[PDB]
Amino acid sequence: KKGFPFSIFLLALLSCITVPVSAAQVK
Repeated sequence: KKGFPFSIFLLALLSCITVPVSAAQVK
């Protein structure tokens, strides 16, 4: 389908906000 590529920024942003989550579970 041809629309808007916004999910790429959501997934890219999700990868940035999911880096410190591992450190939150180990502490």
